[PDB]
Amino acid sequence: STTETFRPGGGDMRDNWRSELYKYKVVKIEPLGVAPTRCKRR
Amino acid sequence: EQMHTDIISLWDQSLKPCVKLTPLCVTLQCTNVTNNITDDMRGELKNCSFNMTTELRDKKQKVYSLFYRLDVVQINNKEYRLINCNTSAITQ
Amino acid sequence: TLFCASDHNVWATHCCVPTDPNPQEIHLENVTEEFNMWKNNMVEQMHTDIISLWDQSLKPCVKLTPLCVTLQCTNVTNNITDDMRGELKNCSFNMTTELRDKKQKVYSLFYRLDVVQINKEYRLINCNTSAITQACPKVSFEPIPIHYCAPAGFAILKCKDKKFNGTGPCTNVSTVQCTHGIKPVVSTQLLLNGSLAEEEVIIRSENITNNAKNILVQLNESVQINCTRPNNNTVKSIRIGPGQWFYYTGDIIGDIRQAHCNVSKATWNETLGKVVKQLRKHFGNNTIIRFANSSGGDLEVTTHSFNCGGEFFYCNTSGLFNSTWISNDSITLPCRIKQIINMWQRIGQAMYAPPIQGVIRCVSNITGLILTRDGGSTNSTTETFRPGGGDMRDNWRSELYKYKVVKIEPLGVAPTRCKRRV
Amino acid sequence: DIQMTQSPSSLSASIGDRVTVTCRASQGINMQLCWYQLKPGKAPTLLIYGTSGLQTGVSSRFSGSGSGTNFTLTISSLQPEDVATYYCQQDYTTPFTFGPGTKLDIK
Amino acid sequence: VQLVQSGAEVKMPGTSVKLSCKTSGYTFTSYNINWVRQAPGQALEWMGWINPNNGTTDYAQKFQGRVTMTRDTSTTTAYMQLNSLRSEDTAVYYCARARGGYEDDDGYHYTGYGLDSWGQGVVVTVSS
Amino acid sequence: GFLGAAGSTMGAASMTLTVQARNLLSDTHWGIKQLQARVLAVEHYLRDQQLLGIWGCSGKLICCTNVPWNSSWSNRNLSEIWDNMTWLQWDKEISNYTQIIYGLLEESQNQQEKNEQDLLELD
Amino acid sequence: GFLGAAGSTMGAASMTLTVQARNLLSDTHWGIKQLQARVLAVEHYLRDQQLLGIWGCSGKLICCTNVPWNSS
Amino acid sequence: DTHWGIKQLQARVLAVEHYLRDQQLLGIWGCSGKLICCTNVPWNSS
Ligand SMILES: *[C@@H]1O[C@H](CO)[C@@H](O[C@@H]2O[C@H](CO)[C@@H](O[C@@H]3O[C@H](CO[C@H]4O[C@H](CO)[C@@H](O)[C@H](O)[C@@H]4O)[C@@H](O)[C@H](O[C@H]4O[C@H](CO)[C@@H](O)[C@H](O)[C@@H]4O)[C@@H]3O)[C@H](O)[C@H]2NC(C)=O)[C@H](O)[C@H]1NC(C)=O
Ligand SMILES: *[C@@H]1O[C@H](CO)[C@@H](O[C@@H]2O[C@H](CO)[C@@H](O)[C@H](O)[C@H]2NC(C)=O)[C@H](O)[C@H]1NC(C)=O
Ligand SMILES: *[C@@H]1O[C@H](CO)[C@@H](O[C@@H]2O[C@H](CO)[C@@H](O)[C@H](O)[C@H]2NC(C)=O)[C@H](O)[C@H]1NC(C)=O
Ligand SMILES: *[C@@H]1O[C@H](CO)[C@@H](O[C@@H]2O[C@H](CO)[C@@H](O)[C@H](O)[C@H]2NC(C)=O)[C@H](O)[C@H]1NC(C)=O
Ligand SMILES: *[C@@H]1O[C@H](CO)[C@@H](O[C@@H]2O[C@H](CO)[C@@H](O)[C@H](O)[C@H]2NC(C)=O)[C@H](O)[C@H]1NC(C)=O
Ligand SMILES: *[C@@H]1O[C@H](CO)[C@@H](O[C@@H]2O[C@H](CO)[C@@H](O)[C@H](O)[C@H]2NC(C)=O)[C@H](O)[C@H]1NC(C)=O
Ligand SMILES: *[C@@H]1O[C@H](CO)[C@@H](O[C@@H]2O[C@H](CO)[C@@H](O)[C@H](O)[C@H]2NC(C)=O)[C@H](O)[C@H]1NC(C)=O
Ligand SMILES: *[C@@H]1O[C@H](CO)[C@@H](O)[C@H](O)[C@H]1NC(C)=O
Ligand SMILES: *[C@@H]1O[C@H](CO)[C@@H](O)[C@H](O)[C@H]1NC(C)=O
Ligand SMILES: *[C@@H]1O[C@H](CO)[C@@H](O)[C@H](O)[C@H]1NC(C)=O
Ligand SMILES: *[C@@H]1O[C@H](CO)[C@@H](O)[C@H](O)[C@H]1NC(C)=O
Ligand SMILES: *[C@@H]1O[C@H](CO)[C@@H](O)[C@H](O)[C@H]1NC(C)=O
Ligand SMILES: *[C@@H]1O[C@H](CO)[C@@H](O)[C@H](O)[C@H]1NC(C)=O
Ligand SMILES: *[C@@H]1O[C@H](CO)[C@@H](O)[C@H](O)[C@H]1NC(C)=O
Ligand SMILES: *[C@@H]1O[C@H](CO)[C@@H](O)[C@H](O)[C@H]1NC(C)=O
Ligand SMILES: *[C@@H]1O[C@H](CO)[C@@H](O)[C@H](O)[C@H]1NC(C)=O
Ligand SMILES: *[C@@H]1O[C@H](CO)[C@@H](O)[C@H](O)[C@H]1NC(C)=O
Ligand SMILES: *[C@@H]1O[C@H](CO)[C@@H](O)[C@H](O)[C@H]1NC(C)=O
Ligand SMILES: *[C@@H]1O[C@H](CO)[C@@H](O)[C@H](O)[C@H]1NC(C)=O
Ligand SMILES: *[C@@H]1O[C@H](CO)[C@@H](O)[C@H](O)[C@H]1NC(C)=O
Ligand SMILES: *[C@@H]1O[C@H](CO)[C@@H](O)[C@H](O)[C@H]1NC(C)=O
Ligand SMILES: *[C@@H]1O[C@H](CO)[C@@H](O)[C@H](O)[C@H]1NC(C)=O
Ligand SMILES: *[C@@H]1O[C@H](CO)[C@@H](O)[C@H](O)[C@H]1NC(C)=O
Ligand SMILES: *[C@@H]1O[C@H](CO)[C@@H](O)[C@H](O)[C@H]1NC(C)=O
Ligand SMILES: *[C@@H]1O[C@H](CO)[C@@H](O)[C@H](O)[C@H]1NC(C)=O
Ligand SMILES: *[C@@H]1O[C@H](CO)[C@@H](O)[C@H](O)[C@H]1NC(C)=O
Ligand SMILES: *[C@@H]1O[C@H](CO)[C@@H](O)[C@H](O)[C@H]1NC(C)=O
Ligand SMILES: *[C@@H]1O[C@H](CO)[C@@H](O)[C@H](O)[C@H]1NC(C)=O
Repeated sequence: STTETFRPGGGDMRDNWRSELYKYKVVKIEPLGVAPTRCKRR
Repeated sequence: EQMHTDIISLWDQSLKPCVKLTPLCVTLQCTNVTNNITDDMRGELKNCSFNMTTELRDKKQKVYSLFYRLDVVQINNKEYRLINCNTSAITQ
Repeated sequence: TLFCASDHNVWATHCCVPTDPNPQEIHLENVTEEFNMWKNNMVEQMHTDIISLWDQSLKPCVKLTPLCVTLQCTNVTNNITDDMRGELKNCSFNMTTELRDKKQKVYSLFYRLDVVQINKEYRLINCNTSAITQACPKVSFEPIPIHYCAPAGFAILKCKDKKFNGTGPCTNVSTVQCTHGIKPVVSTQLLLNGSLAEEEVIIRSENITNNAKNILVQLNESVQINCTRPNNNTVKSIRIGPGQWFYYTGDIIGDIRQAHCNVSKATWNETLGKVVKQLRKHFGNNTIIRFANSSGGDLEVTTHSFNCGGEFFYCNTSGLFNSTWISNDSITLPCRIKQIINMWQRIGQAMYAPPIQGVIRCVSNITGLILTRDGGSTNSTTETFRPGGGDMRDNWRSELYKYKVVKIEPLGVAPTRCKRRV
Repeated sequence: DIQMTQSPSSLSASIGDRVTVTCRASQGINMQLCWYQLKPGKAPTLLIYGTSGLQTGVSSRFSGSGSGTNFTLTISSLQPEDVATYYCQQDYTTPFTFGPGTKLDIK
Repeated sequence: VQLVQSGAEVKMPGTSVKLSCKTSGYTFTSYNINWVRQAPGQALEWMGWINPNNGTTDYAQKFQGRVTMTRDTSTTTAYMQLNSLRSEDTAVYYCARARGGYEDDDGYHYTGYGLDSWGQGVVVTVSS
Repeated sequence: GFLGAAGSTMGAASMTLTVQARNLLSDTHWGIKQLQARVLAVEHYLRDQQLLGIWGCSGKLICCTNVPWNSSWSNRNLSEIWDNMTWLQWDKEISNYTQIIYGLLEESQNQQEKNEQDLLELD
Repeated sequence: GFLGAAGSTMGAASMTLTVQARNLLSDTHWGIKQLQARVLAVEHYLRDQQLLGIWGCSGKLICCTNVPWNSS
Repeated sequence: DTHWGIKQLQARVLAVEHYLRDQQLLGIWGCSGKLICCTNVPWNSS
């Protein structure tokens, strides 16, 4: 009929947290890298 | 996941040094609280009495207390036990 | 400090670190190194860490303090063969329930080795010494291969010389990060499921002429030993307190027969003769080598102790160490079983081994022996070797004998023809 | 539910013979078919638990074996005391079921 | 071990009967008690079983509604009540002990050993 | 500020290396977790410093070496890489060759040390 | 590989010093023991680096200095 | 003794962190590996 039924749910507390932490991500900084240049060691 | 884990830990540590209620898991004698009860609350509260321990090991004291029915289960003035007695100790 | 690694089991839970597939080793050409298995501290660490696992594993399990009560017991005389007469006691007591004001009468069977008479009234044997903890039935102590691995800055050197006896120079050595897997089987007189010698029986000792030292004998062939607890035991349980269950043997089905272990007689005789030949190399090929049983002491020392299916057996080896060597059928060793165990030669800290449902059978490989010489003097140049008692450390020393731990020291100096440039 | 049946109804044998009876289970019962002996005027007793292994006090003359559904009880040497109706039961599942018994007469 | 039954009587169709089985020699709460009926002729049939430790019961479909069971752990005895009788219920009722299984934190484990320690049998007849 | 140059081109971002470098060092259960975290930060720092030392770079934020650039690692122009690309993009572009390049850097320094064992100028 | 040069002569062994350097930096009671082991690895590493610093050999695997060799 | 062990680890880790912090600054300032280092920053009379 295309009628959808929605009900209250939850009980898994992690889902409550997810509503505040959704905008944050943790990353690790990786300071080394290499690239080509015209410099040569002498 | 970390927020969840740390929260579980706080609750478990915070209750760590608190009074244990193992001595409270005794058979209770309970009747209904019928004094000035509206219809919506009939059967919700019970008036229980029991023999509780005291500061000396050889003494006992009679205690009267009120409980919500969700916390108290009938064995079979009727006798009752706390709902948890068959699962775990209950820390105050 | 070494850490362990491995490929509801205590060992797997603790040695959570994974191991490499196809681990490599580096042969060190032209390196001669000196090893000493008797001064090896890998043994000491392994011993200490094992004790810790047991104590941690039992830490959260049901305490059985409430069961240290007076028991009323009679002998089981119903369908008991002569071999088992007096071994089982049928006991009853007034036990608590989850509610503090109620008691229940509990009936159970116990082995006599766990129960002592008070002055019939009996008590559990541990009541005058210490509290006892029930081992959790869902926690397995079944040994699995464990690999000991060095931390960065350290290396483990392995001795590959084929005849290496644990002491002195070794010329075929290599560097590894982790040891081979060692299965931590705990036993007394005979060593089970270890590695085998490749060329011959190898006899290792710290001081071979010192009667205060043991002898560790590594076999190059295994001897199969088949152990059983033949009756159908039924496990029952009661609640002691909120959330705490106790297990006990309710009833044994069938005529009661003793637990026992079998070894092929011919195989046992052949692998004993092999040991004798190697002993002659140290004591003389014109002397007489005799074997005899243990000298006496606590059950845990005088018998062959092992964990079979989770049950604890104490078998009489006098049927094995009974021969004189001068220049088909199986041997049956009767066994006894007990549930209250003081493990690791400690006083107190007892554990209760829950009963096991059904009939128990296991098959193990004898890979080595611990023997002692019976003192003596020149006399009539007959010497007797008896199964030794031994420390549990001896069981780990026998596998770790080829490994050494060293520290790497990167700085050094030497003369050359260069000078600081400016 | 699991139906249980037996074949040799009204079997008869001489004293000293070897006597066997069979029992069949629907579905399969994990080798947990027990056997009982019922004499008129008496409570039934247990002979065999599982498909093999005797109840204490039961004579060694009794034995048994089977497959997942096909089971047999044997008396190695029939005695005058073995006249009873024998029953088989599935201790495998919850709605424990007994099959019809089979009476044994002396020839 | 000993199990003792009582309550043999004559009932009229439409009434109820409550039978009892007293037990001794074993931990009362450790073994499930089964009731088995022996109709005249016919065959033995299982009616149901009560777990004496927590009151869990399980009934044969034929008797659902009709049969209830209870336990007394102060006085170590078990009871069975058949709620509405008919002449078809004339039978010898037996009390029997399962000799295997145990409870745990994870629920009940049944090991499969058979029924032992049978009671004497109680005759109940239903006729006028 | 810290990571302010993350969206900048490699050329522009190479001028902020110092600010990034400065941000690398800055209840039993809880105490162990925190020690775990602090020790690891130190170990990672030291591993990067050791690699630079092995490659012959010490005390430098920008260090030149003798390893030729392979067109198979990345076939791009200097103007393309330095002016129209960021370091995040570059890191992804050549992540496949990180270990190859590192292996070569070590080999180059070892040859340099061998050449320095000569007292002869090697001209 | 690591320590493969252990049986080599000093001259030949010195050809592969990097391999020996790059391999130096790789339940409450268990956790504490492991932290102690990690800390010592770091402290020993740093001690050796400090000496190279003091002697003026920082950053080098092979360093020439002016201290003469004593025949004794 | 768990508490003693943690306090000692606290102290050792911290000593390492301070050491490295100062070494990093010498690196940043171009004075790595030296006890005495000349720079290009003029001294201010203020
Ligand atoms: C020396 O080395 C030998 C060989 O490794 C050891 O023998 C083994 O011992 C273990 C532990 O007792 C046995 O493990 C048990 O196996 C049962 C299944 O057996 C069947 O299936 C296997 C399939 O591999 C066949 O090989 C075997 O012949 C049978 O057909 C399991 O049912 C057991 O489970 C128990 O524990 C679980 C825990 O989760 C419970 O849930 C179960 O209910 C039950 O209690 C268990 O896993 C193993 O089978 C033995 N191997 C052999 C070949 O017999 C010796 O023990 C060792 N000696 C010493 C002294 O340690
Ligand atoms: C719970 O039960 C107690 C015991 O009967 C009640 O306390 C008594 O109350 C009467 C008045 O109705 C007094 O005269 C008695 O002296 C009290 N006895 C004691 C021992 O305190 C109590 O009021 C009941 N509580 C509720 C909510 O009904
Ligand atoms: C007990 O000893 C037997 C040999 O007598 C071991 O079984 C052999 O193991 C080797 C391993 O290289 C296999 O190549 C053989 O095929 C196995 N033989 C047989 C007949 O299977 C057995 O593994 C030993 N048991 C233990 C626990 O060590
Ligand atoms: C140990 O060996 C004995 C025999 O010495 C085995 O007992 C026999 O088992 C057979 C069945 O295989 C019976 O027919 C015999 O009557 C038994 N003999 C005796 C004296 O009882 C025993 O099973 C073996 N045990 C193990 C663990 O292998
Ligand atoms: C221990 O038990 C094993 C079986 O698990 C016995 O091995 C079998 O022995 C028979 C002869 O009696 C052979 O026909 C089988 O092929 C063997 N099976 C296997 C897998 O090897 C073994 O002999 C028993 N050992 C002892 C000492 O009694
Ligand atoms: C102990 O009980 C088990 C049943 O739990 C008996 O096992 C049966 O043994 C026969 C004989 O080999 C097998 O054919 C059956 O398959 C077994 N039952 C099962 C569940 O498969 C066992 O014989 C009993 N043992 C003793 C000595 O009492
Ligand atoms: C264990 O001891 C109890 C008694 O403490 C025994 O129980 C008795 O069993 C007989 C029949 O075997 C009954 O007639 C008695 O009435 C029972 N007494 C009680 C107090 O219940 C039990 O049989 C003994 N078990 C064994 C194997 O010896
Ligand atoms: C308490 O309320 C219940 C409601 O179902 C009633 O059946 C019970 O008899 C009452 N008890 C008392 C002591 O009033
Ligand atoms: C308290 O204990 C006495 C026995 O000393 C008993 O008679 C009484 O009923 C108990 N009262 C309660 C409320 O449990
Ligand atoms: C404890 O009692 C409650 C009563 O509502 C029951 O639902 C629960 O299953 C019981 N738990 C145990 C372990 O007996
Ligand atoms: C139980 O065994 C002991 C063994 O020392 C014996 O003295 C005692 O008389 C036996 N008791 C019975 C009832 O057989
Ligand atoms: C259990 O308690 C009763 C009194 O209720 C006493 O007569 C009996 O002897 C006690 N039994 C045991 C084994 O302690
Ligand atoms: C405990 O009792 C046994 C048996 O009488 C005795 O041998 C043992 O020495 C006693 N233990 C202690 C600590 O007294
Ligand atoms: C070392 O290994 C070689 C094979 O690679 C073997 O020929 C040699 O005999 C071994 N040396 C010793 C002392 O075993
Ligand atoms: C064997 O032990 C002796 C000491 O009893 C020792 O001198 C010798 O080096 C050891 N090794 C071998 C291979 O003999
Ligand atoms: C064990 O050593 C003896 C030495 O006499 C040899 O005859 C036998 O074949 C060896 N066994 C194995 C499995 O290598
Ligand atoms: C070996 O034991 C003898 C005792 O018979 C002792 O005199 C000798 O010193 C011991 N050997 C060593 C190396 O200690
Ligand atoms: C026996 O001992 C002598 C030394 O007295 C030794 O030379 C010989 O090899 C040994 N073995 C045999 C089989 O003679
Ligand atoms: C050793 O055997 C003798 C019989 O020759 C026996 O009297 C003694 O008790 C046995 N030793 C042990 C510890 O059982
Ligand atoms: C071992 O068996 C012998 C057989 O003569 C017996 O005398 C001895 O007491 C038994 N020892 C043990 C510890 O079972
Ligand atoms: C040792 O062997 C003799 C036969 O030479 C035998 O009489 C004696 O009983 C055996 N000892 C044991 C403990 O079996
Ligand atoms: C071992 O078997 C041989 C036969 O192959 C026999 O001559 C010898 O006497 C037996 N061993 C013992 C200790 O009797
Ligand atoms: C973003 O791109 C624009 C292009 O006009 C450039 O001017 C700006 O500096 C860039 N942002 C950063 C952080 O480099
Ligand atoms: C690197 O350059 C060589 C030619 O010097 C070429 O063979 C190789 O394929 C290039 N790239 C890689 C990833 O090997
Ligand atoms: C190599 O590059 C391909 C894309 O061309 C990618 O799918 C693969 O995962 C990369 N391998 C590694 C080790 O980065
Ligand atoms: C061991 O000595 C031989 C002598 O010819 C030499 O060729 C070989 O390289 C040496 N091994 C090592 C690791 O240097
Ligand atoms: C070092 O050389 C000096 C002479 O310059 C000499 O006196 C001294 O004994 C030598 N050795 C040592 C260890 O000082
Ligand atoms: C440094 O010198 C300049 C003049 O060249 C002066 O303006 C500035 O205030 C001085 N620095 C400080 C901290 O006063």
